[PDB]
Amino acid sequence: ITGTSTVGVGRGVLGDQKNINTTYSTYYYLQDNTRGNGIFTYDAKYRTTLPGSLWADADNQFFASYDAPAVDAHYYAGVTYDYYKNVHNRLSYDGNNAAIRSSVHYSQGYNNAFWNGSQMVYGDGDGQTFIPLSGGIDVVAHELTHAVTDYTAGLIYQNESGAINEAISDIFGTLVEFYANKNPDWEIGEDVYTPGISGDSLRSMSDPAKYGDPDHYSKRYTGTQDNGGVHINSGIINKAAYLISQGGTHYGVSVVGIGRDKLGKIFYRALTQYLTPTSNFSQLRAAAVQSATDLYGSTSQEVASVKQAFDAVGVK
Ligand SMILES: [Ca+2]
Ligand SMILES: [Ca+2]
Ligand SMILES: [Ca+2]
Ligand SMILES: [Ca+2]
Repeated sequence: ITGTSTVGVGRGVLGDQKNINTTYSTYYYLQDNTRGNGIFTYDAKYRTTLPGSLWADADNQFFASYDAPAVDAHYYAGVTYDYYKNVHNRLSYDGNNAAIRSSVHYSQGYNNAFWNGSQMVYGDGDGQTFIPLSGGIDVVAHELTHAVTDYTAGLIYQNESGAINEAISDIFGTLVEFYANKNPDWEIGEDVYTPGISGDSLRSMSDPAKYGDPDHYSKRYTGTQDNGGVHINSGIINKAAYLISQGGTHYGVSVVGIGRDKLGKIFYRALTQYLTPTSNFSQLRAAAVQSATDLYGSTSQEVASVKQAFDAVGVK
């Protein structure tokens, strides 16, 4: 909407106070004009019609329980925008400052969040498996990264290309979590998953097998569930990315770690310059090797570490 840029204040899903960019015109709206062509957050009102209504508030104060998922979806979209712009010189998900739209309160007790090809959508969770999913910065950044993938590599959401798609979202979700630097880790969803169980998460990149996901190509799922295992076989790529960044010895294969920033550069270049809609794991390995070669040189430690990591997870 047309109005003047304002700064509201509120509380997120985890009870933390933060400032949020709003727009004033009769009401204060969750419309941040400071980033690109805007970040807009909508109320789906427990229904599944999207996007719902642009979030309107009478006083620019967002401390009600009902406001919390909207506060975090809006704020963490801004953090994700900043990561892509500041770290990768990418202006929004399309590279041309497309408006970023998110809807919260989607459906009733909905235990998921997703990018739908046009916008981000967050369930509130059922209070047992999840609390409102926008409370996790890694979740928000994971889902917005699907939009980046849509506009670049276009990895088909099935089988190995789909597992790469998922892993790319887990990788950048985690790198955004480190960028914001609040309790960062290599786990996925830990801030909003199972409020009654401490210390767990939905997936682990450092040890995917902790939650039953494969950490080696020889353990890949080949069935048809989960679009051919896109959230299962992502563990193989998540483990390779973790090893590239942090190093370690995995199934007897040693990997020299090169750090998160270089991991992000290598995988962002692979995603935007080399991967295609049908890329498989072997082609991802070649894309990452070429990306590291472009950035650091063929004789670099970075190239050698990429090769070691894919070796360690059984991807040739
Ligand atoms: Ca208010
Ligand atoms: Ca964390
Ligand atoms: Ca995390
Ligand atoms: Ca938990």
